[PDB]
Amino acid sequence: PLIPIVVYDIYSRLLRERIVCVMGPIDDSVASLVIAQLLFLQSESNKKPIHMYINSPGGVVTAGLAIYDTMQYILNPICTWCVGQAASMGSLLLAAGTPGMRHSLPNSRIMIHQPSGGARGQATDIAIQAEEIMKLKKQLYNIYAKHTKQSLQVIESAMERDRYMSPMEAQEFGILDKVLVHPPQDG
Amino acid sequence: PLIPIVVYDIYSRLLRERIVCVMGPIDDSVASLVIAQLLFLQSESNKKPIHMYINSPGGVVTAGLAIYDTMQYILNPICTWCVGQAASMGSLLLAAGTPGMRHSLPNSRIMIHQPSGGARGQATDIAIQAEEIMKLKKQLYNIYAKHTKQSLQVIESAMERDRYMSPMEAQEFGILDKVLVHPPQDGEDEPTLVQK
Amino acid sequence: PLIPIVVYDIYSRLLRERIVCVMGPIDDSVASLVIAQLLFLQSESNKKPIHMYINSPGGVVTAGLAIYDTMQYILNPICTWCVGQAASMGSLLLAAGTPGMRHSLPNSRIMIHQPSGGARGQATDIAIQAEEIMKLKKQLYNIYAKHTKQSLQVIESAMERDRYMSPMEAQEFGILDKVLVHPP
Amino acid sequence: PLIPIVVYDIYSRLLRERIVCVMGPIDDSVASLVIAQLLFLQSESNKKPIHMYINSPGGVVTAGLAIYDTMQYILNPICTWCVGQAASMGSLLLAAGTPGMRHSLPNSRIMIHQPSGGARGQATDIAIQAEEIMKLKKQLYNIYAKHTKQSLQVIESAMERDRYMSPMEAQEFGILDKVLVHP
Amino acid sequence: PLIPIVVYDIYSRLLRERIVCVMGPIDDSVASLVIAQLLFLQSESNKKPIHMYINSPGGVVTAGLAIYDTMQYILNPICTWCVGQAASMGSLLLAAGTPGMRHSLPNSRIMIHQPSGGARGQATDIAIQAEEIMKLKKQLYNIYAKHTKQSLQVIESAMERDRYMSPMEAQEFGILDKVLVHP
Amino acid sequence: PLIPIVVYDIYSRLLRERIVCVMGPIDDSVASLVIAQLLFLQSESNKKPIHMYINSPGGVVTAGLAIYDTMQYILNPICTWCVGQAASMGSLLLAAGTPGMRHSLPNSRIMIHQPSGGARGQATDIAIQAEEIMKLKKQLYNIYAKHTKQSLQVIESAMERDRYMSPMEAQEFGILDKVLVHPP
Amino acid sequence: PLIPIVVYDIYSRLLRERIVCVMGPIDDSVASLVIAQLLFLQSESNKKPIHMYINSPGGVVTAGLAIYDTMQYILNPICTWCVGQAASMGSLLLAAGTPGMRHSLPNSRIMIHQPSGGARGQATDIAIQAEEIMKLKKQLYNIYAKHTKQSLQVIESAMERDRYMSPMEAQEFGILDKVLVHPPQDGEDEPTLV
Repeated sequence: PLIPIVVYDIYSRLLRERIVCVMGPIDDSVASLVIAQLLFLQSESNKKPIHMYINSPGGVVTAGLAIYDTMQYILNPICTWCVGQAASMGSLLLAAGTPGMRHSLPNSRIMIHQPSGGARGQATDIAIQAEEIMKLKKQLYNIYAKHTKQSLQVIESAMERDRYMSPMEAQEFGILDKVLVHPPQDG
Repeated sequence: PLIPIVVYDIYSRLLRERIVCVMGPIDDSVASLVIAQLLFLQSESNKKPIHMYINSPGGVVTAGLAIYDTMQYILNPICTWCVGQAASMGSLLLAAGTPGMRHSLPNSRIMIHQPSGGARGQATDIAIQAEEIMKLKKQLYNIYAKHTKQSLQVIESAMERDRYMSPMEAQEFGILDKVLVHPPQDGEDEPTLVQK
Repeated sequence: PLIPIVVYDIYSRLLRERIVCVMGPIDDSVASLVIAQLLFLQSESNKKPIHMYINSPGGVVTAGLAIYDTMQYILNPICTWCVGQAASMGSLLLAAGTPGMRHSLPNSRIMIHQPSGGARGQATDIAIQAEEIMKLKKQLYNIYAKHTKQSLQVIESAMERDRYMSPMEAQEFGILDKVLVHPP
Repeated sequence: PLIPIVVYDIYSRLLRERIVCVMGPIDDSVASLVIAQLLFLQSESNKKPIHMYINSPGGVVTAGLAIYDTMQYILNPICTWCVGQAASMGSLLLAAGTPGMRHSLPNSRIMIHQPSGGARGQATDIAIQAEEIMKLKKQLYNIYAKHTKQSLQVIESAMERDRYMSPMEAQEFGILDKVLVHP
Repeated sequence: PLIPIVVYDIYSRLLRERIVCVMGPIDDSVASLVIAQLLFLQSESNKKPIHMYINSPGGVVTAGLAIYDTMQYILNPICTWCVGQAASMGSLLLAAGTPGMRHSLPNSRIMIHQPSGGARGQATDIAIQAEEIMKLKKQLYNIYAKHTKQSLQVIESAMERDRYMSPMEAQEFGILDKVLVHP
Repeated sequence: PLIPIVVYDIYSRLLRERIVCVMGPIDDSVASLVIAQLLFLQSESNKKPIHMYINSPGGVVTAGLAIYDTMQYILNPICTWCVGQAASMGSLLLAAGTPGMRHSLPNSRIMIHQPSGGARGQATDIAIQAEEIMKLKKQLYNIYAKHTKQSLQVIESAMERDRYMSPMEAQEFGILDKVLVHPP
Repeated sequence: PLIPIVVYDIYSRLLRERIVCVMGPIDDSVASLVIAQLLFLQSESNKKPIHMYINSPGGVVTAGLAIYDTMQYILNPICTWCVGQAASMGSLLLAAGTPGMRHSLPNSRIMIHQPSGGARGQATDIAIQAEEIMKLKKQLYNIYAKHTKQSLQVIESAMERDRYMSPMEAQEFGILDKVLVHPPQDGEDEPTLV
């Protein structure tokens, strides 16, 4: 419903204010675009905070890890902002913002859960695949444990199945630091 | 294909007039575009009113809530205008405008109803998805109750099934404030409204 | 598909002359473009006439009503022109032009008929949907009665089924005012 | 992929020469473009002739009648040229050129015939659709009769079935005035 | 995608050199575009020869005839060049170049054959359609005869089925005049 | 999407360097562009060499022959480079570069084989089609014979089935002149 | 959906900083773009380093070798960077960077394995295709052996089936040299490594 300009382009305008938008299912194409922008912003300044607006239902694990690693790698402080929802890999990126700079609008929703996937072929191949998704699951569990400050035991139990959370529950859990407060209505 | 030009882009031009269009099914891409525009407009002025033209059959709940939260979070007064129809999440955004600034043309139609969805998997997973969908229902119900000032009892009873409303019925319900016939006519200071 | 560029594009060139083109099926997408243009033109001048060239088989009801309401809302005189055809919601918009400013080329055709749609689900939902479409029907009937000055009875009888009209019949019915005459 | 950029574009350049192209099937979008160009050219000048290059297999009747009315409505002399073919509604447009200004290249072909359509639903609706298509047929017949100067009887006989014509045969029938080889 | 731009677009720049490209299947869209270009190049210069590069598997008969007639109409001399292949209507355009100015590269291939199509409906309509394609067949045959100087018997026999020709075989047949290796 | 822009489109940029890229399946569309670019570079200068980078699984015979004839037509020396692969018609173009200027990267792979096709219709039509492809087969064999300097007997025996070659086997065969890991 | 326009297109903007992005499945199309960009950066400067960002599940073997050979052909040193994953042909391009300039972030994943494909037709044709894919297999094993410094036996054994490796396991294997945590931090001359 193909895109504003003002002025460039509405999204390019936000980038100008060091804002990167992560919207929709995460895949290599999205990861690639987001990473390109983050690296660009660090290039303009490796000290100024970078803002990440997040509204995603999740996506490809490795694609999500690529964004995650890039966020952690650049020197810039990173503020994450949950808009609408941050599910699956989306909540990992939200929780991955610089401590004390992870926010959420009051009506957004967060969701975490173990990864899913597929394996087919000879028994030998199945075994190799099952081992890899298992390493992937433990990897994700440690990352969440690290940013939420929760123990592995808690992470493991909480991610066995889909675990939905309100902004407040997410703050308590350790995924975000601030649940934004709406100003008074002008009427 | 479609879009004009004026003097960007017909839509970009109205944006320069602080007009934001919410048209068609609401989803993540739509929400993203609308949100980016609202933030941009507040940036230009956190005082100047913002106009939101709404003609939508509804869409994704979380996407709707992302727009709603942004509307409530920015400081600007927001005038919502219902044109054609504001159904489901569309009517939530309509009712979410600044009190006293929620409009509709005389032949638009409003519709509100509980959310819908799907669940699939083991019984445990289905129980988890049901619990979540019920939370969404209650959340949306509290939001409507707040902006329409109706009691939860009234909301629950009105949204159990599809509930269509004329602009005036929506005004009475608390979804809208004014049904306009014309903007300020020659010599008049105020717009002409549909009288009850 | 559409377009020559000019001196922007041909359609944008017409817009400069305060002409808005309603071509093809009417849906939320077309209504949004048309309304955007109407609003734009009113901001340019809320007194100068605005021309709406119409060649449409019809479209979505609420989408049509959106355009209809916008045409009535703005302060500008609205001149309507039937080119090719104005069927269903297309004829409602033709008839909604300012009285005395609704035109049609001599070989165009007009068509009116009640609305159509679907209903599905439990009996309760079907009843709710049936009730809604009947309201849309009545609502459209009142709008046609208002602009054609025909009684509701006449409108009801005339729209129960597809009703085609030549420009002259449409003029007599009250859908338009002037049937254009070709030069020598 | 397809359109050349000129000194934009190749077609826009021809428009500068008061040349309008009617190519391919005729539908609502094609009519709108064609019509907008015609009106534009009139405002540019209501005296200078307009050239309409026609190569179409035909198309939607109301869309064709839209172009036709517009051609008759503007004051400009309209020179029509049949290139490749002018079949069905395409041929009605060819014949609607200003008298004495309807042309055709040597190997083009013209075709005229009554309208075709469809209809389904209740009998009441089928009757309504039949009555309407019948009106369209008579309407088109009278227009061919007018511009060809043939009797209604002759038109009725000639269009009952697909009737193809060479440029010379179309000239004699009154569809066009001249078959040109070179300028 | 495709399209390098220059110093516009690669093809647009070739037009500057009076080079019109006839590529791929020939249909109404390709014909109109080619005709516009031909006309265009006539304006700027009504004497300067136009170069038409051809690599086509063929296409719609009327569409090809539209291009053919325009080639004959304009006064500009026309050098046709067979690149890759000139089959069906493409071979007709090749042969329609100005005498002495029809060329082919060493490894191109030419092909000619009668037209194909389809008839459908009541017997009456099938006869009408059959008569019409038979006319198109004889019309095309007469055009090949004119430009190749072959008798009608020769053409009818050579086109009853697909007939492939080497550049030299095509020159001998009268489809083209020169087979160049270098400029 | 898959686009970069400099200084414009990355390819338009390389063309400024007199570099023509033959990528993907070879068809009439690919050939038209290639030939257009070649003709452009010759006009810019008929003495300056042209660089054709080839990465293709092959394609339409007549399309490949069009590019082949153009290469031999223009006066410019043409350096061919096999990148990734030069299969079927692609290998023909690689071998058609100016003698002594046909290159290949170390790990590219070359492949040659007789033409393939289809045919349906009456027995008479099948015979005509069969006769035609056999002719295309002989024509290609002669072309390879000419540029590789191999006898027809050798070409016929080598192309009866898909024949894969490493850059060196291809040089030895006469399809290219140098295999380069780094610039000389 | 599309790409934000800085100051133009983000990727073009990075290409101006001598950065080439190899993302998604590798095919002739992606290989052409990459090779075109690499050659462009050489024209600009056949001396200034070139950065290759890699996040790919793999792709067409010949397409990947086209990129590989180009990387080796250009004079300028190439720094490879793995984010997300560098699987199959992707891991080959990663290992093909200038020695000492092959990197990865902490959570990327690497994978190597022998090539796959299909064969069909007369027995004679199947044999020809079988022989070709086996040559391809050995060709790739040689390339890996050369850049990882592993013996052909280790390579053959490790690639028979899909072999996944963490960045640190890949560094030990010889696919990459450094696993970065941060580029040079405030006051530090060198980047921080795992």
